[PDB]
Amino acid sequence: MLSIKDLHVSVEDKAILRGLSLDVHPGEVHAIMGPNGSGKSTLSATLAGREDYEVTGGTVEFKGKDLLALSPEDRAGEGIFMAFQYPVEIPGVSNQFFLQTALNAVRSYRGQETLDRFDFQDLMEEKIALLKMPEDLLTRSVNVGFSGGEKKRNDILQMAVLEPELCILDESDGLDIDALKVVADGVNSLRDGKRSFIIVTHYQRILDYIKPDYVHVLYQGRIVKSGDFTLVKQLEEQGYGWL
Amino acid sequence: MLSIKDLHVSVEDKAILRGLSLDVHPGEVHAIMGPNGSGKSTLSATLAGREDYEVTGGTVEFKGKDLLALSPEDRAGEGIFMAFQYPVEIPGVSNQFFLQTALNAVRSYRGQETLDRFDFQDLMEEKIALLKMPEDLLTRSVNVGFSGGEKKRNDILQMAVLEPELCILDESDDIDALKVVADGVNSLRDGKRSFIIVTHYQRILDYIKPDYVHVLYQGRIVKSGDFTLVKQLEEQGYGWL
Amino acid sequence: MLSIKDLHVSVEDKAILRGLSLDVHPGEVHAIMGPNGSGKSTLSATLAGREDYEVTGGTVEFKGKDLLALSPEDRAGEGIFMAFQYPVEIPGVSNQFFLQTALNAVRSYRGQETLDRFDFQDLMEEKIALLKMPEDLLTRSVNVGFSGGEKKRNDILQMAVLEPELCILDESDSLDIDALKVVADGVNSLRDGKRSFIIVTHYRILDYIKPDYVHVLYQGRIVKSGDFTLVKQLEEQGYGWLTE
Amino acid sequence: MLSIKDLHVSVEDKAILRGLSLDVHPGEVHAIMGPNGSGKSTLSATLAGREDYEVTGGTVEFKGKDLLALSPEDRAGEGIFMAFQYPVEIPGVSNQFFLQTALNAVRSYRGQETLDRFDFQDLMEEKIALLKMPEDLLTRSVNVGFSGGEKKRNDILQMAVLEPELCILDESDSGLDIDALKVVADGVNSLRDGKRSFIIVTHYQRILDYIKPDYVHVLYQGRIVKSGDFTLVKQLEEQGYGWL
Repeated sequence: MLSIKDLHVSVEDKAILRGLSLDVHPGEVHAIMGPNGSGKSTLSATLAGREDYEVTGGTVEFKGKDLLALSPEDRAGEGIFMAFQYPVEIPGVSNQFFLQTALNAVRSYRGQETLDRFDFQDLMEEKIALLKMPEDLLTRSVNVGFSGGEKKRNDILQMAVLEPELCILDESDGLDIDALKVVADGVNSLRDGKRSFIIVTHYQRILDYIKPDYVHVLYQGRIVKSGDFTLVKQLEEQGYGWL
Repeated sequence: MLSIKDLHVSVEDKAILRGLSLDVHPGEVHAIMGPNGSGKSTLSATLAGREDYEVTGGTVEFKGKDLLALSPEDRAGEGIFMAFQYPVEIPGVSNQFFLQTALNAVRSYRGQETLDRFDFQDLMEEKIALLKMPEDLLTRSVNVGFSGGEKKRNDILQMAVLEPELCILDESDDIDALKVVADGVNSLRDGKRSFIIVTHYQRILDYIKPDYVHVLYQGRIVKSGDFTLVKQLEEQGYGWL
Repeated sequence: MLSIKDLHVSVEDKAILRGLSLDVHPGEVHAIMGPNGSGKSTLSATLAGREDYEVTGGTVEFKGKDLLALSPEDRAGEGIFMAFQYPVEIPGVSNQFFLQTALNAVRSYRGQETLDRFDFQDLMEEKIALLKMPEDLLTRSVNVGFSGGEKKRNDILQMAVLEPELCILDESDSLDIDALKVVADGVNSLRDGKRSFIIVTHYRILDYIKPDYVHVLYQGRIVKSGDFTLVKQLEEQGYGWLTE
Repeated sequence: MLSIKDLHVSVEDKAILRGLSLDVHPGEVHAIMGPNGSGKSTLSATLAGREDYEVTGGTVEFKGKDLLALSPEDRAGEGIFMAFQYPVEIPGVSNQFFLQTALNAVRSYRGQETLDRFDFQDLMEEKIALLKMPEDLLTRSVNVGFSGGEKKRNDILQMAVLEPELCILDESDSGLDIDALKVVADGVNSLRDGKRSFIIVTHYQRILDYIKPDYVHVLYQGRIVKSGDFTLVKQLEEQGYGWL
């Protein structure tokens, strides 16, 4: 699915990623962790041309295509997904209306028939039901004490509704145990055999919440070590738990 | 069409607006100024809709109706509008699609007939022609040195298309930008539409020349008058205000 | 739910609806009004599918399907309903029999289990009880002075029993408080927040109903629209003459 | 079969029939003629009991019983028939469906065996054949040019199907097509066995020339003034009374 080789990226003329290599195939959950600023977020921000850093070298292929070629919106069409923010107070454009426009934008790109207001309503009912999500998630409002996990419920819902091939997840930002708990839960609820996930995180704890297929340790823009979901233990036993 | 009587607004239980009053009649341009933190921005957020603005007292009347009961989008429908930023980029869907949805949301509210993508496109192509802007303002991209002027360009366009009775423009954050804002407010000026511009400093008033100017200090309009007001204070040694 | 775009309708080879457009979503109650010329009535006869109106242009979609390509009975099946008059009287058979038939036709269409004489008998009791109506509505006969509200009661029991998603009522009836209030109660009694209504009325029935939207029919085309306050707005902006 | 003695009937309080007497026995066809607005039409509606009026005085016996004591429905079960309209668009209620159910309710009332959907279909085809009527008569639709006659074909078909003893046909409608008039003349001839009777009210026309009535009564001022046989019309049109 995804194959990154010798990736070199720069942000504000400064080297962040210095030759990263990483292969992701269908049905796998990869956990990437390590000391922040060492390349955990800019990596994820590169698989989606959202921000505009600069790839100095290396290659990134996605299903046999130069992913670095497409634009952020076109990578969405190809299957690469990353949670986004709903527009603010735009008359006529509710959260559900926009989610629906996003889903159809990708179906048409894919050459599929767009969903109407009703069959999309049916769809939203399913995922909200499958992910045991608050039925009024797209119009609800909550107290600051719930905001954490709330943004995340909205992120997973986008992931359920958008039928992504590979979803990038940046969980490095507050100690929210409830929020991390919704991330881990959504992913598990969304792990068939064809979808892949790249979860980036500094606070390595959600690992013991989803049981990744692979775990990679990132230091100064380079995967330094990687194994299964036991890697954490193998390290603390080999005398390298500090990593 | 707009009358604000003794408005008290708080943000996170902190008092910002302390009894502000202001009337706005058709065909007028009011400029609201004052020392940053005087709440002149919250005055605009309050008229517009919310994020955390608690109206603790007072009234706000628009076209006779009670504005505060209304949601932001519905205020748009009622005729009071503040430019919005476009949603994240999505493949094969241009911002024209949302401008179109917004226009139809307001049209439905105002009891008028919606427009299909062909009818809308014509109406939009008409405005863009009047405001003489880049025919492709909704899909193109400009260097960072052009960001700002470009945002104002889009906003002004939204005003033209949604045709609100009262426009709220908050310029508290670029000579090029001041220019399109100024020029735009002068092209949408029809004698029946009104404007409330919140500016942090006296310059774009040199491009618009308001009917009224209002100094807001400590959460209250403390001094009003015509465009000469700015000079007045400047002379009496109150240039900071 | 219901979307009508540029609808053109002819009757006696005479043009009546002329590019009428209107959307109705779940939970809404809409009112349609104007002179006896704008064919408020032919709009409702067209939605229900009365075999006598020619669609010449436009489109009608319900829950996403082309409603115009459906038979009257199948429309009720899709959830589109308008009260019907009971058949002529036949010995030994009660109107209850036909209502039971109408429900079973709609349930079959929904691929659901039809009810038997008894199960239906049960449900009808429940609806009569909850609507607080005469237990023998389907069989009793009444004095002419009552007939007016008697038909509205039957219309309402029909809606309750058939539970449509979009209710169409034609109140352009040839003015009598008794009946109107009965209608007003039924509507308010059938509002669940998900089923919608379209009320075509000649004249206060709006006052007791408080529709979420109002529309004026000017010779086959909808002019003004907006929430219930519209009727007062027009009355205050001088255009009182429109509605009535 | 039918004995009407000194019948007085008022509509909306304006005396129409004023002591009308008539006897009709098995296998006779009786044409009622006379100036419009007169008792002829109110005579047909009083027998069928449909929206019946106010019988001030007199008696009506059918097969030995007081017909005026029976509801419109029981009288249909007793054997008296007058064409009716099929219920309009009630889900799961087609014309054939309704007919079958009207027939069965009449069979039950009579204590006879009812008919299931297979046996009914056969009676149906059977009758449609007999009358040489279109086979999709109960479902087809037609242009206005054929509107008039299409209605009588439906009335003639109900008549053949319901097995009536006494058929009442009201043909006092003006502007009727010659096409329509023929389907009724033909229908009556086809169903003219030697055991059922017919009362045809048709002064508005000339279908008598087609069916040869056994009796011809001329109704005037609410009373049967003169009556004879199929030649009575030339007898009156020989002695300048044609205007009757």
